[PDB]
Amino acid sequence: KQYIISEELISEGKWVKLEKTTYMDPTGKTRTWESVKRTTRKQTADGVAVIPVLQRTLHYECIVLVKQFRPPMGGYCIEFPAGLIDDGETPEAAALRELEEETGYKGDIAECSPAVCMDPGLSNCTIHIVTVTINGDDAENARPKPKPGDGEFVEVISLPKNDLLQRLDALVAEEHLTVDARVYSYALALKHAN
Amino acid sequence: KQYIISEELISEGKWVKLEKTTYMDPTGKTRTWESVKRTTRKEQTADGVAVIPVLQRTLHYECIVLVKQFRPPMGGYCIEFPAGLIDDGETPEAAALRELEEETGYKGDIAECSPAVCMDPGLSNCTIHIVTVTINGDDAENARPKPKPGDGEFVEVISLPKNDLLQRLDALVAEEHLTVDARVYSYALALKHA
Ligand SMILES: Cc1nn(Cc2c(C)noc2C)c(=O)s1
Ligand SMILES: [Cl-]
Ligand SMILES: [Mg+2]
Ligand SMILES: [Mg+2]
Ligand SMILES: [Mg+2]
Ligand SMILES: [Mg+2]
Repeated sequence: KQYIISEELISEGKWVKLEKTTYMDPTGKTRTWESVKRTTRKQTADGVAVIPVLQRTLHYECIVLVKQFRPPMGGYCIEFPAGLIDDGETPEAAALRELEEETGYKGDIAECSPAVCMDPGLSNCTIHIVTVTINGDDAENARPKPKPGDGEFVEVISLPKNDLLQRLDALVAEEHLTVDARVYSYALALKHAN
Repeated sequence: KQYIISEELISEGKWVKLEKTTYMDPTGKTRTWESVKRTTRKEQTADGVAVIPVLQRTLHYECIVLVKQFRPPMGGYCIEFPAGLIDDGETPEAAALRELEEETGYKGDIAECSPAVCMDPGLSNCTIHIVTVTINGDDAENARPKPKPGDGEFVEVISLPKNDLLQRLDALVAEEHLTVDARVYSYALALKHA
């Protein structure tokens, strides 16, 4: 019933644009929206984010997260490894690459989501959430070498999956980090399950 | 180590602005970033709220109440937790309970409320509180609930069993063109992974 009639460029940068979208609401009334897009995307989606399950025997499973200064937030955020999918890359390979670049972890794909929206009231940005396990007992993951590209500065933080929500609350409580929404959402459902 | 140096306005819309952010990188080098921000955020601890509404109902499996709406930035229908912006002076819990009633008709009870969490921190400063709310579906208030959508709001309620949420979401994505929100998908993945 609803649909786009037109888009108007308001402002373009090297990475992000701001558009004015005209849409038909369901009553047959024309309406406007200020919408944000990435300039970079071709791709099944803009990005991937990796849920990395570190499995070591005789240890808790951990979820592997990254801390990065995020200039939009003006502070440090805890997030799932993530980055944009390069032209002609597959969502899975982007996942394994970014996981390796940001953590040093060599991992295995378990499952891959369809494209999911990041903030659909504001942007069109989408990602593939890619669940990956990490055999933490394999010698290649024994002393993992994070290979950040230019401009990235990433600290790795592994947290036990069985207490993930409580561990994140402590980090917010004490470190004044911002936790990412998808991460928090995952941590919550761990608690809410069953 | 890192911190903001200056933020220069690039373009201001009615509800969204683009900014050129200058920050210090952790090598002591000045770098810049293009940032998206809302123009609405006042004293609100976050821009918005999203509600994780657990519909509880005697001799029913617990459901997660979701909404389906046209999202202009996306040019399509999206499945999301109930959500809205926090009004000036409104508490996040108060906004969650009001947005949930407006969008679904259900009258909830607060369970918990997150710190402010970042929506898409490589692109924006946007934050939310993720507020968990239980709905007593046995209560007669919650019997045949009527959405009260505001001006230009057109919302469909989709209640899906917690114990089968991801497969039920995958099923809906299978049968039509629509995107699942990443926080909903993340929570559905954690329910499978626990
Ligand atoms: C009132 C508000 N409405 N919105 C949503 C919106 C956006 C984004 N562009 O057009 C509209 C309308 C806010 O962000 S404050
Ligand atoms: Cl797993
Ligand atoms: Mg990244
Ligand atoms: Mg990277
Ligand atoms: Mg809403
Ligand atoms: Mg609303």
